[PDB]
Amino acid sequence: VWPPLNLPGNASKGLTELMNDNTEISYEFTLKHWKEVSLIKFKKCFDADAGEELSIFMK
Amino acid sequence: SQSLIQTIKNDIVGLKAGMATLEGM
Repeated sequence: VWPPLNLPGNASKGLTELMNDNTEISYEFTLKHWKEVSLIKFKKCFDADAGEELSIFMK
Repeated sequence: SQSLIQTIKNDIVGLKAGMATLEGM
């Protein structure tokens, strides 16, 4: 899915390759751009959770 | 002449993008 809630900035190429959910994103494609994305908010979480893996803080 | 509307649109959105970059700090 790679669901970013942003990129209103610059790229209609980003628009296409996002709205199609392009499973690939080329590096050479990236090198020709600046400020690709910043998922910057203060709202909620994404693809992660905390309070598990009992090994760490038991060691 | 009427192409200038989309020209200034994309240019000003690029400018707001630059403003975000400035917010980068």
